[PDB]
Amino acid sequence: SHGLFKKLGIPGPTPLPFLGNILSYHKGFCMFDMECHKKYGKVWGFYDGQQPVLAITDPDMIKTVLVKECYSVFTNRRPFGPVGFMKSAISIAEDEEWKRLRSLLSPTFTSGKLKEMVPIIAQYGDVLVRNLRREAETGKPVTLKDVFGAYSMDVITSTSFGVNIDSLNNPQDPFVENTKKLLRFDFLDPFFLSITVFPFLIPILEVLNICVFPREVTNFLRKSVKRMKESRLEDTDFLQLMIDSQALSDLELVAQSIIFIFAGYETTSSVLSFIMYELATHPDVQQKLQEEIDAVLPNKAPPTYDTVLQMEYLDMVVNETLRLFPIAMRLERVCKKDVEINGMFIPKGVVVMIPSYALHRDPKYWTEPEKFLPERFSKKNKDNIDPYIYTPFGSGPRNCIGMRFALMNMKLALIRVLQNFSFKPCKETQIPLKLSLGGLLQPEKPVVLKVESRD
Ligand code: HEM
Ligand SMILES: CC(C)c1nc(CN(C)C(=O)N[C@H](C(=O)NCCCCNC(=O)OCc2cncs2)C(C)C)cs1
Ligand SMILES: CC(C)c1nc(CN(C)C(=O)N[C@H](C(=O)NCCCCNC(=O)OCc2cncs2)C(C)C)cs1
Repeated sequence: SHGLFKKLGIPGPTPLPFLGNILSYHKGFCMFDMECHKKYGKVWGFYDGQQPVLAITDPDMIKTVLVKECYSVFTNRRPFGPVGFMKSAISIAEDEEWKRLRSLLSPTFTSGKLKEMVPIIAQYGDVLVRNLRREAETGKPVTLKDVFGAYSMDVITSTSFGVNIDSLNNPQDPFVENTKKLLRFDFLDPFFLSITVFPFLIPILEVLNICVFPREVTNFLRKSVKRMKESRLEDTDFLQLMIDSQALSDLELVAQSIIFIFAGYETTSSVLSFIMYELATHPDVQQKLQEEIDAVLPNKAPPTYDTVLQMEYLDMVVNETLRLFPIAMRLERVCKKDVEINGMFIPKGVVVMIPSYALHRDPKYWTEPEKFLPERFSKKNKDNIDPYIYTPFGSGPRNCIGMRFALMNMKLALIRVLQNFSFKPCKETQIPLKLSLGGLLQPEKPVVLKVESRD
């Protein structure tokens, strides 16, 4: 397989037998991708074991992959390891199985439903605020990821079966304790390295029932969803709309819910911590934002759907943080069949990969790409921004279905958090921040910050 890119005249790093290029992942996905763009230009190919991956950076070609020929060629992603029943999770499903689940779960994130969560997730804003105060008179650096973690868990749980939890103040609630494994899902463990060199071993793991998703969790939710289906509401949000529309197996319902529990927890939490790092290392941006909030919501007023979209600088700050720290790092699609996009021929079976992280830090689009500058995203400057270079939620029919929910939910956290506190660096604060060793962006060391109340 290692002769494909030579034969197609596409440049790239020299593959070793069996391994392909995987040894290059030792400097991390981010450095590997940056270095490849730098020295190969617009397009290159590499091997994840025997799997050919073709990197693209042309905004049109990108638009052809993600938008135009999605349904007909570039419809699916590549799974990593034994996935078991999670074969039917929206995120992992393929072709018609996927299209059905997407159409089915479309209506979850309508602006109507979005409006209906504001008041629910408000309740957990207050809980967050309280937890943040008690942690601040500690006078000792605060692990935000922990505090934010608790918040975003609580929010999405309620967005399914209003199963209310204090998280922090309930480390034992069956729903909290048991879902603890579903992240830390170790995206960094060598098993994913091995399984890429030995993808031929996956069907052996499937047959033995070994699954990358902990058995403990799958088992909790199958019975949880059983109960909240019958027991909890047999008299007369996401979960409901799953049952209400019943061909959707209960096993496939758990599939979606696990995707949602994970995504709703890690994304929100990790992004909010990158954002507060950036506000703490830029006090002026922090105050400027604190002023916008106080102007739009006078006297610590409660945020509403309409006021949240009203906050331009807030949007600017969130957008810019996601430019520097797009947690997905790469976008990927499997080429279903032979094609010629924008001139170049892609053969069946290649994974076409868009290196988001590199693109978000590419000099040809970004002045001082390394610096946190929200001005970049002001209404008179955002014209200069290509929606196929900046893509923190992907693009096209298979983009982040949770985009508007995430944004919304992150802002509601910020607005409540900045209404009451200010955030400042200290000793245990890592400056400059160092990124996760691998494929899902996380901080190297947990983000720790000083928190002062505003009276
Ligand atoms: C700010 C945090 C988040 C970021 C940066 C983010 C980013 C992404 C990106 C880049 C993709 C890939 C799309 C593509 O390939 O073009 C994606 C897929 C997806 N995301 Fe989001 N996401 C976030 C939060 C969420 C939330 C809150 C949910 C839902 C509760 C969610 C559910 C999904 C699902 C289900 C997919 C697979 C989509 C499909 O195959 O139909 N993510 N996420
Ligand atoms: C539920 C959560 C813990 C997840 N675990 C995984 C890991 N597993 C088991 C996979 O097979 N993942 C596969 C995977 O990691 N793809 C290869 C790298 C893709 C790089 N881009 C990338 O990560 O895009 C973000 C997303 C894509 N889909 C959902 S989020 C895909 C099916 C997402 C994906 S989402
Ligand atoms: C783990 C590390 C040792 C290595 N993995 C590899 C294999 N490669 C190239 C991979 O792409 N690996 C995979 C990978 O890093 N995938 C990227 C993360 C995908 C998981 N989820 C994810 O992307 O979440 C963001 C979301 C947005 N909306 C909902 S979730 C696997 C670790 C799942 C080489 S070295």
